[PDB]
Amino acid sequence: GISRDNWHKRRKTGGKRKPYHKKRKYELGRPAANTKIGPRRIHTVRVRGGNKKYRALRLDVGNFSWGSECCTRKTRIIDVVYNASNNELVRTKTLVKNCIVLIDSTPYRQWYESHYALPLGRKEEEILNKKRSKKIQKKYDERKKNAKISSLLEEQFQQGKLLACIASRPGQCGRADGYVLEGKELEFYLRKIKARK
Amino acid sequence: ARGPKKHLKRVAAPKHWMLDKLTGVFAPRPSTGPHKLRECLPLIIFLRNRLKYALTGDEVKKICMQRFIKIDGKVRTDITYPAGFMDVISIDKTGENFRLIYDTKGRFAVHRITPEEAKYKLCKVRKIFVGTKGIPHLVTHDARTIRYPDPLIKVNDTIQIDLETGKITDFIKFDTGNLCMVTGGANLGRIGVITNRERHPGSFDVVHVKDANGNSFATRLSNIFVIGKGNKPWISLPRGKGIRLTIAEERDKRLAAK
Amino acid sequence: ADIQTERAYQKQPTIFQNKKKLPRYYKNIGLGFKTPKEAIEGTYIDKKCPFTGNVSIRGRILSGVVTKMKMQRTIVIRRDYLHYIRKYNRFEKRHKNMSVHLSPCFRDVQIGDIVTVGECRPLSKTVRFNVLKVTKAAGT
RNA sequence: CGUAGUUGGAUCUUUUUACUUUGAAAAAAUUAGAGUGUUCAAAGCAGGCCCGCCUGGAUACCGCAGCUAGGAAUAAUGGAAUAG
RNA sequence: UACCUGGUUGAUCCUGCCAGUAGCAUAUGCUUGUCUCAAAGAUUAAGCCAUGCAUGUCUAAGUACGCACGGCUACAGUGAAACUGCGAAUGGCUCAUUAAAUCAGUUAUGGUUCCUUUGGUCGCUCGCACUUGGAUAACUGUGGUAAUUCUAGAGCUAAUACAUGCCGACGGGCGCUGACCCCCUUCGCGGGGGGGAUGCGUGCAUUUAUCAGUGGUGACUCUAGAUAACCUCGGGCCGAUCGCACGCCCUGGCGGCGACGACCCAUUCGAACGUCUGCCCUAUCAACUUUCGAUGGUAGUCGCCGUGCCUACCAUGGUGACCACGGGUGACGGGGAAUCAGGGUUCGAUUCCGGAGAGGGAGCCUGAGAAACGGCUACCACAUCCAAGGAAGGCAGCAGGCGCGCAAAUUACCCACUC
RNA sequence: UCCGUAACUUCGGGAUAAGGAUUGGCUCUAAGGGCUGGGUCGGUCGCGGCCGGCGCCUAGCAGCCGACUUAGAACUGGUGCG
Ligand SMILES: [Mg+2]
Ligand SMILES: [Mg+2]
Ligand SMILES: [Mg+2]
Ligand SMILES: [Mg+2]
Ligand SMILES: [Mg+2]
Ligand SMILES: [Mg+2]
Ligand SMILES: [Mg+2]
Ligand SMILES: [Mg+2]
Ligand SMILES: [Mg+2]
Ligand SMILES: [Mg+2]
Ligand SMILES: [Mg+2]
Ligand SMILES: [Mg+2]
Ligand SMILES: [Mg+2]
Repeated sequence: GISRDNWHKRRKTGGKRKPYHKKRKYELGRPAANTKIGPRRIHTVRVRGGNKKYRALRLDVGNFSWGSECCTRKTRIIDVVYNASNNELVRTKTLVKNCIVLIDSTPYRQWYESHYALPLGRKEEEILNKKRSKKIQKKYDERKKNAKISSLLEEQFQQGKLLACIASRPGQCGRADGYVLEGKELEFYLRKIKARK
Repeated sequence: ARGPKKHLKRVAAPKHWMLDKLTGVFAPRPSTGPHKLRECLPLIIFLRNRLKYALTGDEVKKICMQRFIKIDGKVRTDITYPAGFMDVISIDKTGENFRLIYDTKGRFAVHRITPEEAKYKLCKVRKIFVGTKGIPHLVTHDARTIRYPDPLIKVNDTIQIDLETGKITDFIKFDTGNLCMVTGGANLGRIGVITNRERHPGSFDVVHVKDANGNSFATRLSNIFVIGKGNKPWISLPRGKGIRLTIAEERDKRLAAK
Repeated sequence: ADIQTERAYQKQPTIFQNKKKLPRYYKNIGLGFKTPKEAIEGTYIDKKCPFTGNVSIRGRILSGVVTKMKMQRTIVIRRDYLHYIRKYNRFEKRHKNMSVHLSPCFRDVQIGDIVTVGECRPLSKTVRFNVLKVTKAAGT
């Protein structure tokens, strides 16, 4: 079938090489997963060594990392906004290893409001304006010092949508994990999205 | 081939098994085990082609199925189990307790040791790694693994383990002046003291070994097996003490014995 | 000093950049090859640099003169050798070209200087080697 | 005429290579060759000595390339001239 | 043994070939008492093949209610068949393909897989068990078919098949949360030190982010540790199994040895893809490659993994008189073989190593391992039974036959040796 | 439009040789330009300037504006589409 041999290539000199064997099985390739967004549908492939790799055909839920607090939650993927490899993978909503996605921010607002007692992306009362005992209220005041998120990243929490990045290989591992874009890597991809608009 | 080989031709066999070329077409391909195929000694050609206990192959399995053969304190019933260097074959019915160590020509000598020398053996430390919860490990030249070894035992050193226990008794560091045996190459079976360990980054290291006559020779570090500390070998050496005579100096030894 | 030329963001994948001068990953390769100054203080991103990337040097180490410098980050060196013919008991000059990855840490390489290369895992269809040390020509 | 190619004068203690020597690492069979009265020989790895004992199953060679340590004649090559 | 002789002229010295001479290996001719070794349908046709055989397998230890035999109350003990397991990817044959390809030496996988064997690991996880569920074969009973190692329907019945699933360890500890108590100050504000209920989490393997710098390396983005989590229903692990001998504690409760299985780490046999150097003839083959990947960059996809392997977006490269590219080969490569003073010349289908293919191509299933052919699936070629409806095929396995030719053996006996 | 083109030849030609593929609709995607402002501190009075300490767009950003054309892709129809 789909072969990923080297001997169908021409040589370095440009000489056409003649095949010396039939195409062997350890040179096989399989079709691409083309993982979309939707209710979870995963197929398993029996591979060499009797092992199994999980290829996902539809995924809506991922595991992304906030990075600068080591806060990783299991959130939900909204859609794909950027792909450096192919523009037309954005329009068909395909999830690949480096594509820039857009996720729901409510597990990251909720953890932040519990770890700092400070509203994030707000224009119930119990976790924020709680009556704390003064030893406990002391502890939240040195966390209050370093509670400032950058201005590009507080914009995201108001629309409830974080701009994120895939890091795993969906269609090999069957998952979609990654990290939240922040810092100069954020504003690099922000103006690429603005330029396409 | 489409998968692994299972036969072994007679002329393609290792040289030191000393098989002959008119008995049959094949040689006993040793099973997978702790020793390499070119570095082993299968149990069938040890009992039949050295000891003359059996005359055919079917008479070897009639010995082995009656569980008269022990290797490293354990009963092995396969006639092509790979026995190798520093191994102890215990027959224990005739009460013989062999230990396989190379002679000075480079093949396994039929060597008898005392039945309290057969309680232990020696092993070359091939690999050191730590495991889960920070637990160190150790891998010998045999495929055995020791959990919680001594902190000083590093790579290429020689340990002494107890059979039927499987724990470390004593060890020898790879140093200058220690007493080693060569387990590969053109110096297979020669014994001497370590003169210089010559390092080459990336490539192989070469160890110069000085024989107990004044002769010197060099071998790769992957063939050096320390057998003694200083000048004292911790096993009983065979007849000749690992001295490689020249072809003239072994002629007259025959000629002064007629 | 501006590296972001491609569609994807270029970063060294061990340096975490967004922590509450950005640091610079570089490693030391073996065999007595000193990591150059521009690899240590420079800002280029290259996953095929042996000093700042994912290339581990193992195997053979060779040499040759630079002949072409027209691919992106890849040059062509000619190692020029001398083959023996036993019948005529004389020699015969042969050569061989090689495509070799060249890092931005070696700034000014010119056509005709001695380049020490070391082999690594395959990087392209033809590139198996990687520049480790640039030695210039005479009078330069 | 002329580019490749080939080949290049003398010169010095009386940097990279080539060269030379050595060491490793190199499948057996075959070849060379050791030992041994297959009745001889081609062969074979056997055998031999009065409860068993003794003993062999050698050594060499294996272009070139790659690796290793000595040698520094020959042959290339390199250092200070806008001194940077 | 570093060897020459006849032949141009009327005669001579030459250049020069022709002819002798000697092996070697194929055919053949005539002849042939003994005996020891031994090649043998490679050359033409990798042409086509009648018949037979060449791959199956059971221990005390997965499943026996076949009286098929069989001794004295779940099950004596043999045991056909059938399920399950394992092998069938080795061996054997042939040399068509193939000219930096195969292959050889040399190195690498710090760029990957690995049934088995051997050694680790297997109460490390805080969360009906004195045994769980359904099905099916053998068998029995009804058949269909011209036909085959075709199978249908109905009634049984098993598990180390297939499912499902608990106790125990197991007292907690460790992280976070923090009600709350407590102590020392303080004019006070404030500040300082412990205890702590209730909740959340907890082990390996997996996947991603981050922190720190137990052991290793020439060199790690290595190993190990810390933290936040995740963990695929087409589903990681954490024993609902079997045999020996059976003791020991106070009905109960423990215990010796094995077998079988396990995710994972090593190991062994390897495998695959890379590094460097090496190949016959040909220029009446001088330029080749490239938006149908040619060279490189970035990001991915695929894959067991590195990689233009493939896709997208870019760059315009890459190779060549040091013989590229193209063509040829009475080309499988090598160890080797014949000849030989020294150099050489020619051969190597052929018992060892490596590769390839099973009429031509192509696609796959199963499995650790196959693009398998004594496995399927097509189409082409050919060919076999047929009641014309259909069914079955692959001797470059051993024998044998036809054909082709100058050209090549018995449809023998045996698992006794080698394995 | 994209490929592909022989004999022959006065080397110009032959040539639209010959031969083949593609063409609709719809929804997008790229690529191809032009005008403006890069002025760091009022040093500081004729909310604007008068002469200069005070600064580094310098791998160009930012605003607005503008035609037409080429290539690629998804969908879609009774295979229809110059
Ligand atoms: Mg010569
Ligand atoms: Mg000179
Ligand atoms: Mg005459
Ligand atoms: Mg003649
Ligand atoms: Mg085979
Ligand atoms: Mg292995
Ligand atoms: Mg041919
Ligand atoms: Mg095949
Ligand atoms: Mg045929
Ligand atoms: Mg096939
Ligand atoms: Mg057959
Ligand atoms: Mg004949
Ligand atoms: Mg015309």
